[PDB]
Amino acid sequence: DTRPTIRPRNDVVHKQLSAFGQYVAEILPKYVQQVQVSCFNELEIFIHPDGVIPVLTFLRDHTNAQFKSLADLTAVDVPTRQNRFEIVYNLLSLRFNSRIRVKTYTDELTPIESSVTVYKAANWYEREIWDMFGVFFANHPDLRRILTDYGFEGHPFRKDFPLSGYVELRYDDEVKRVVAEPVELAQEFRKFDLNSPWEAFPAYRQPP
Amino acid sequence: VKPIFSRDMNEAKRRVRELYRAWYREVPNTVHLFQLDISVKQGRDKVREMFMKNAHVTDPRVVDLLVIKGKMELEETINVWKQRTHIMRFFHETEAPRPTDFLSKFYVGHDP
Amino acid sequence: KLDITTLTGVPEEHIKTRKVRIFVPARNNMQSGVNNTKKWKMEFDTRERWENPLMGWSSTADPLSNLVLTFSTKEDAVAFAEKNGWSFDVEERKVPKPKSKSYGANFSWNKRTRVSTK
Amino acid sequence: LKKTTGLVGLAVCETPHERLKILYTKILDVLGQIPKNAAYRKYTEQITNEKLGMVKAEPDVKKLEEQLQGGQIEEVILQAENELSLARKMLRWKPWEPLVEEPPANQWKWPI
Amino acid sequence: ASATRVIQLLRNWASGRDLQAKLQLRYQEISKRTQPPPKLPVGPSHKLSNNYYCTRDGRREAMPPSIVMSSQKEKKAVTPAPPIKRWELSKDQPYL
Amino acid sequence: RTSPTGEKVTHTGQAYDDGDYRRVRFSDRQKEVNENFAIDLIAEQPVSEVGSRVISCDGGGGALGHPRVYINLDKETKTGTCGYCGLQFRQPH
Amino acid sequence: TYKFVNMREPSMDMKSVTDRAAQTLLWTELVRGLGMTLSYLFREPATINYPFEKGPLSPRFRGEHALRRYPSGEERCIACKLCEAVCPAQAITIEAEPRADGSRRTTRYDIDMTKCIYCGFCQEACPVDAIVEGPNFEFSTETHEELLYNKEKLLNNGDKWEAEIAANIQADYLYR
Amino acid sequence: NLIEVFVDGQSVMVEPGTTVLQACEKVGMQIPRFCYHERLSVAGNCRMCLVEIEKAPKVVAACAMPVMKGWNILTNSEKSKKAREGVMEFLLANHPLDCPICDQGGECDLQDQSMMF
Ligand code: SF4
Ligand code: SF4
Ligand code: FES
Repeated sequence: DTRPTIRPRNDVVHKQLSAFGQYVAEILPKYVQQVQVSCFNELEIFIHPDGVIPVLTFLRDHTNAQFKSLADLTAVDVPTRQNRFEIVYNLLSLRFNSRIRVKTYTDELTPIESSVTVYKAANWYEREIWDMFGVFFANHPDLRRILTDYGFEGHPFRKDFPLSGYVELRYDDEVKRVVAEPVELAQEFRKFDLNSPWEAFPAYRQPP
Repeated sequence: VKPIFSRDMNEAKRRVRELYRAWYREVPNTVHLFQLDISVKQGRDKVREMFMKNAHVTDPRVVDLLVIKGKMELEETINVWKQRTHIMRFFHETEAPRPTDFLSKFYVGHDP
Repeated sequence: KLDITTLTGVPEEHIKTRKVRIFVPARNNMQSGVNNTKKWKMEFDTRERWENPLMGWSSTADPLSNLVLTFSTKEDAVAFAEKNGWSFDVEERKVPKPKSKSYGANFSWNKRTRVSTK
Repeated sequence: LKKTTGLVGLAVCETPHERLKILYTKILDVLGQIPKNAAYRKYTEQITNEKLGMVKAEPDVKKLEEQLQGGQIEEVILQAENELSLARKMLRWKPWEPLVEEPPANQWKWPI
Repeated sequence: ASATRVIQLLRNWASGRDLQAKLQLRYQEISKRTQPPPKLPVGPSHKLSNNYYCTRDGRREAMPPSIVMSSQKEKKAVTPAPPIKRWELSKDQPYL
Repeated sequence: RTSPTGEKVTHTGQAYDDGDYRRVRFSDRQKEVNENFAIDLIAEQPVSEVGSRVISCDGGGGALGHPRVYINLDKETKTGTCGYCGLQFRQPH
Repeated sequence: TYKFVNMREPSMDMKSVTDRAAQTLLWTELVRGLGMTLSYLFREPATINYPFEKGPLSPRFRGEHALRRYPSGEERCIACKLCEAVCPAQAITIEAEPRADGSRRTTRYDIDMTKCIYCGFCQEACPVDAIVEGPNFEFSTETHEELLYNKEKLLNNGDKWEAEIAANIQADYLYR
Repeated sequence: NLIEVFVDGQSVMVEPGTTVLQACEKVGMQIPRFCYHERLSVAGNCRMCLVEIEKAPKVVAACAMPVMKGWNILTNSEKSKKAREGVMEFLLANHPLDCPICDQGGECDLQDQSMMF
């Protein structure tokens, strides 16, 4: 609609992103599985996990796609899928002033080719993805813990990992050192059931 | 499924043995450098114990991942990225012994 | 078979002693909305919640007391429970029966459905 | 001549036209080593032919830069080198082949 | 400031500027700490007519992302967007 | 009031029993007890009389009170009580 | 639309070269910085004589929490529990029962100041202006346990700072 | 015996005598309702379930109106939205501001349906 409350929609960028998505899909049909353009003008290309290096290198070097900056590299844990981990690449093209997204999938065991050779920024991002989710990146120059504790066990950002973890630290006078002990909370984290029983958005209604 | 480092359990077992040799030959340095108050046997037995915990594993992909995590733990110990607190966390000392007998569990609490 | 238990990092006490339940949550009887009764959910078994001596707050030593995983289908939940070596307990989804409702029955001529007030 | 490209690490090229022509010819050859029906070959050949024609048309460096809209001519040379390397890599990757595998069932469905 | 003329002159000469003009310490130019009560205005939807929420529900006018290509069942080369226009040098202070 | 142990009782009625170890926290210290029991303070307020059949109380101050509610005054046996304020109203009888 | 820092070549005039050599040898810019800090020496220091002088504050200041009462003397808290529900740190713990009068009065209202993020969401969610972050900010304690406030602590706090809390509400409620 | 009706264009086979609300429930649309309960007799007085039938000038009550073959039910059409908003406004016109003190708060059908429709 219109009037101040609604957010204005730009059709020109939508058309341009759709055209470029078709372009990328045509150039790389071996790995591109799906192409979407969100209503707020963000382009997403869905790539088979073997296409990480080819598609990213194309999007970095191609004259019509100079995504020379790796904006972000994250993972999304959806434990309801066979490949729960969803690796997302955020790219920036300073030449054409636009951004693109590349999404792949991987299991808890199947490794993913490391995009360090494509973007040197992907090093610490892949280290963080490994530390937080457990995804292994093959051909990675140095894969190890980056954010968790040194002797930490488990990958916290997984959906099945407890919020408070399994272990806690404290100082013991007997051993003269900080010791890890199973987590016991003085007050339990009060889980809230907040979802309303009524459908909010009819436009996203899944088939019965 | 696509393998990680090995295609057979025999190949995977080879990497486990290589990790064990590295761990076994590191324990004397770990006690010396970290100034641990344990014996070399205790550390080497502890290494054996942690290896024996993951002895039922049969999937080579999981075996490779365990060795990958095993090398990462060794690198922190060699580089002294871990501290004496981290090294001595395997030797649970402040934790009280939790009996595994039913009658003992029944006396303590509602633990199933 | 997937045996990721050795990679999740969960301690042994919370892998074998646990009892995961797989179910579609029942509709909150206080409301007529049914939007929450559409996705399968996975929760663990309730454990001890004692009273904190200082403030009376409900303490706990169960790290998995707040884990509620949502799955699209029963099979995915069962697979995820099998991955981590959790003893699952699946409850079949209950769907309300199709019911024959007629406003005209409120004013029946020779039937008990005739209402006395509106 | 231009004193500096502005960007750090990018040096001024005293012979931009010749270098651009050489790079574009090499790119065209590498694309000629690619199957015709492939979309990458067609698109890149079109782009390279347009750029090479523009390079041959204008001898003025600044006017050529304005016509190319690729920034400074040294950035255009770097883009040509990257395109050549990409073409050489795609010769090995062969992405014109059909899809490796379809996503497994509900792999890209959102929300859950 | 409560600085003598000699001290002010020494300060200005050592600094090389007129410090007594742009003093960092605040004395009286600040706003009063007891301001009069305000009266904020209402938004554009505070009307009693022609204001049904269906005509202004931005949250419900979003749509699932449009699928442009799915593998599941001479074109000109297309850039993601028009190439960025080269920036222009500043006209206030082009070179600092 | 004071519990049998000699410990002041709060407005919620809480008072540590003599057979309760938790009372030892008050040995060298005090027990924080509010001395303005609200239940006693409101009952002190008189019952306002309004001729109208339905009145509305906002707690006083307009926007500095509570959401405006309307109270029925038909029951002659009882007095309409504000849900938030606790103030009582009565139709003259 | 963009500016070049640096990118300024020096003039090689003999006068300019001599001036640069004089700067290098006689340390002119060093003396310039010395004069700058010497000028800063004779300024009036910006220090305030705490605790006899206190820094400026505003009526919107978010400090120690307090449970306010109605002019009648009764608690405003009607145990709606949405202040607890909105608290992003889950610092508020609320238990309620029907009081002897039958009203909605909390039996437990516990906030651990050791977990609160002093966001104000609690005072903004309360529909009766009961929970209010007051103006007090100097309430440091020697023990951890003193920061786990009870309902009695909050009520007492409210009664102590009411005069000021009210004044601040009156000064600011038109913006809310 | 199954007649064919349409909910937002999508075809669905329903038994004769089926109400509009049940036809919409078949495809997954839960029409807002206050008076209608599955296990009670149909009342039709809350008027919250009013929906627009295509090509029809009047909005029927989904809780009571039985479907007729060929009907296309426009659940999210502008007529339905305006009817729901008007009915909710009438319901909330005399409703007391007791939400903080009402025990139904947080699980109240009137609140959620006011938020959604
Ligand atoms: S303090 Fe306010 S928001 Fe919190 S429970 Fe009491 S009345 Fe509700
Ligand atoms: S200030 Fe914020 S964190 Fe603290 S009690 Fe209020 S809502 Fe919770
Ligand atoms: S649900 Fe009330 S009129 Fe149909």
